[PDB]
Amino acid sequence: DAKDIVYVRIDRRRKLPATTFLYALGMDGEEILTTFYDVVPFEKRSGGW
DNA sequence: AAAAAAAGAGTTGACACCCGGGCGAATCCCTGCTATAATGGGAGCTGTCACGGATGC
Repeated sequence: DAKDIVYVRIDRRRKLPATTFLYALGMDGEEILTTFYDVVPFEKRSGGW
């Protein structure tokens, strides 16, 4: 989309966000984010950063 | 110089017949009635644009 939003449409139907189709499958919750973006650890407010 | 008849008309009975209207008979169309248990549906694009307009917050 022009707004940088992924839109999925099945059989040229009304456009809806791909997050709905992803949640329809087994992958739910933060599993869709853990598989797309990597996570980096950080300290729990130590000296400085 | 005269004077009556095959056609031309006109009918008068004498069949030949040809669809019409009935009498039949033979046969079509409608309608309903069947009693174990039946319980939500199958394609179709999706390889043209572009314009010109109609809804919505």
